[PDB]
Amino acid sequence: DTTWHRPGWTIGELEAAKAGRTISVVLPALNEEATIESVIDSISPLVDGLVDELIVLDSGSTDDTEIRAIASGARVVSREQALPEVPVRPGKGEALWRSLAATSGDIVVFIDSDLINPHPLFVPWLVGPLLTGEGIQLVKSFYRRVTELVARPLLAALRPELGCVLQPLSGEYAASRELLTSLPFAPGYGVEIGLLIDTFDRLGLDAIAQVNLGVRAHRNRPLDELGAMSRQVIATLLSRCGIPDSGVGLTQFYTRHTWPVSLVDRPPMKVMRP
Amino acid sequence: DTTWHRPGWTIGELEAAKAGRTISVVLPALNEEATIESVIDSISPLVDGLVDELIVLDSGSTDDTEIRAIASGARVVSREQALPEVPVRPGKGEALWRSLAATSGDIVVFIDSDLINPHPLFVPWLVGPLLTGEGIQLVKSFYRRVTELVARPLLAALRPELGCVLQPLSGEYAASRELLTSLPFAPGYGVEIGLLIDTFDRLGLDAIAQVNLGVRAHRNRPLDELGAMSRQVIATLLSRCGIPDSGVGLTQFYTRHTWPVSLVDRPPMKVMRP
Repeated sequence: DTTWHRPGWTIGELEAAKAGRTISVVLPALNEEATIESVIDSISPLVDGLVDELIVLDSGSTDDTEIRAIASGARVVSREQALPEVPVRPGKGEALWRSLAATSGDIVVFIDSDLINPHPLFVPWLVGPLLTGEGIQLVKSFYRRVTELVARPLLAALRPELGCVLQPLSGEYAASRELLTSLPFAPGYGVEIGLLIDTFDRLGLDAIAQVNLGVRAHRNRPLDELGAMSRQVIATLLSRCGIPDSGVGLTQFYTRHTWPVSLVDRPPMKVMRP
Repeated sequence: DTTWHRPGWTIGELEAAKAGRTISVVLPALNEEATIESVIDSISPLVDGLVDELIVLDSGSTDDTEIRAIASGARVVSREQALPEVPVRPGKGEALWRSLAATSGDIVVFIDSDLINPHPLFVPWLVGPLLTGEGIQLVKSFYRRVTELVARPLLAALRPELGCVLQPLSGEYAASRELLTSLPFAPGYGVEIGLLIDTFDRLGLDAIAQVNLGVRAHRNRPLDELGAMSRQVIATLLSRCGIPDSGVGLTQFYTRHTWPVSLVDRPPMKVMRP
């Protein structure tokens, strides 16, 4: 009813059904030189078609991410160019929030740049429910772990209504500009879970679609980073639920290292555009 | 000051230093036929010495756990025999709480039965601070993940004072009967984290020791179980922190399976013994 186990639209019908709405695609990138080209290449063909705009939001890459993205014919925007008047904070959430000022589609699609050979229908499938359905403002992807041990158990506990979301933390989703510019953006790795809970709290379970994007292998990143990522997911989720979070970073051990955690959301982007 | 990176006591000094206090060792077991013998064997020699009592608390094993434990010369107590008058609930916490009625040491040591070839000094090292120190009521072990992604990040957020505990969920620890019979016991996999937080909240960081038990490989159990375990750890921790937990179990997917979670602690064992 709100879940597509088998997305089936075609680029043509979807493109027809947009009916005046524009579509922007954002690829957040921080040092993704190895995967960025294939990701861009998989969406390139749609530009000027179903997709009106495609940017790579570079979040301070020091590898060859920008040059490879450019050579793949993508417009690359830095955090600075996106919003020159506000100094740059670290973290993914910052990059995603900033991209809202650097794009202008009525619909905004986010795809992670670390995807190993993404399927060329990711965008069409995500944009599906937004275009054909009605009252849908957010569509999350799922695929066939911070997600399984942290995000989902915590939702069960504090927002049981969302227990039905299979990939709360997924980097692939689409939404309307109206919604996105209305919501605050959580810092760092909190951005996804925060948009999820804010959208639910504000519009109900019915404005949220879920579409199947097939198989995908899990990026086996280091335990230290996962801990830090988990910590921010917790900070963001506790806050959305009205729980005071200590603000104390996760400490690893010898020796002793304390990873950063933030309690500061960016305000709704509407605010920034008087 | 409260942390022993290098436990150094000897069976002899420790045995002298008990000075009238008795020591019970509990091995919780649910289907651990493959490891139970080596675990028992590693502690056996101490019985009648430093250790006065050793039981295996069998939690409904359907494998050869009981017979192997018996053949290793251990007294095996079922959940029923431990407290015949109260029907049995599932879960580890239930087994640990029950063991308090089936033992009588002034000090109680818990060791997990799934340990692959434990070191014979585990008990002496855990009991160390209890015997020689003063004002120490609880000693946790650490070794050189639900722990790293769930328990520790959450403590950072809600009980930052405990961020210094390296293995909040460790199955190897010792404590006084006074403390244990005074504390409620969280259900299932919540028991460790709950004893930790209750002890801290009630006695302060100073009654809690931490001793290094060396290396240990991590039991690579299934993702589904870890999710469920994580959920209960969350339920128990939220409650200790005054947060209402929904009581809704973690659901896995097709198809849809909802794992059990409990919000019901066992009361302090003192209560049961009028």
